[PDB]
Amino acid sequence: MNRKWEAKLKQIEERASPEEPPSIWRLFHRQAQAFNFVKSCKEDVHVFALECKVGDGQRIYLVTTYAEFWFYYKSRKNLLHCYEVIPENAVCKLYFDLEFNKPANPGADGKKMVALLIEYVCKALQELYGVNCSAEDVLNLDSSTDEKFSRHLIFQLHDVAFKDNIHVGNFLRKILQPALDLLPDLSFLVVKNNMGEKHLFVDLGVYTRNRNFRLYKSSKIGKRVALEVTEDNKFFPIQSKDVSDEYQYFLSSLVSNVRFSDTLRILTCEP
DNA sequence: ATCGCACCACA
DNA sequence: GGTAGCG
Ligand SMILES: Nc1ncnc2c1ncn2[C@H]1C[C@H](O)[C@@H](COP(=O)(O)OP(=O)(O)OP(=O)(O)O)O1
Ligand SMILES: [Ca+2]
Repeated sequence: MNRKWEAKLKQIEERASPEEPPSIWRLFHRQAQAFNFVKSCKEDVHVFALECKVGDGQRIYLVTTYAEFWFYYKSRKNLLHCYEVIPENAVCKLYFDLEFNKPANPGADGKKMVALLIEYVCKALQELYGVNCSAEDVLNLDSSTDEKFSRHLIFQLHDVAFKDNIHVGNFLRKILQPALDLLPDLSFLVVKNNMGEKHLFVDLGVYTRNRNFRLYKSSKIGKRVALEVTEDNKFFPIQSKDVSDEYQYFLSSLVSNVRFSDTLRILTCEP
């Protein structure tokens, strides 16, 4: 309700300022106008944010289908620097943004940090929710450079999803509370930043309303490194004669792309 | 013309 | 509260 109030008050602030093939492809200046269009649309359409030429993090918002988006995106000629918008209150996969500064952390073995993180999360999902999974259900995406160990993990739980990304965040700050206290041996998550201050390997700042999350094969606009399937990745989509593996990987990586299932379990976690 | 949320603060 | 620095 509070969220409903501030969101509409921002829109009040903004008010103060020969058949062709079926294709939906609309751009908007305000992310709220994009969602207005989505609700009005009646086709399974989703919101993307495109970083426009700048150093700025300014975005325009694109509205289309996953299938049509991929069609114009997959060559990586255009639509560089693209972001998934994780809609508030939509069911979503459990995901992670993991990063640490490599010079500031000469001892850290990032590969083992993800493997031990995944194991603890899988134990947490079993103990708290009865969900059984393993690293074979984790899509491992890498955007690392020589300065930064950067990885995105997207869990592919069978017939399971979280109520929305706020609840993913509540679930994570609950199970990571021992780690947040070093600020059952979760010390392997603590890392130094540039200024020597210890933080977590797990970035807790991405579980926010309408969080932008950088697409598979997109780079930040300043940069050249794009998210790509990590070498050690152990999640493999079932192969299909009807879709390319790369499209399979794309759809798995979309946090809001919850597999339509008739037996779906929805996980909640309250603060 | 993006968006939506730790560290200080006063009292 | 009260914001600006962050993601
Ligand atoms: N200025 C911004 N405006 C809107 N959304 C943002 C902004 N900065 C970051 N985000 C969103 C998109 C990012 O994918 C997500 C995680 O932040 P961040 O770690 O800085 O980027 P990243 O994980 O995609 O790349 P990196 O490899 O640099 O860590 O938060
Ligand atoms: Ca990151």
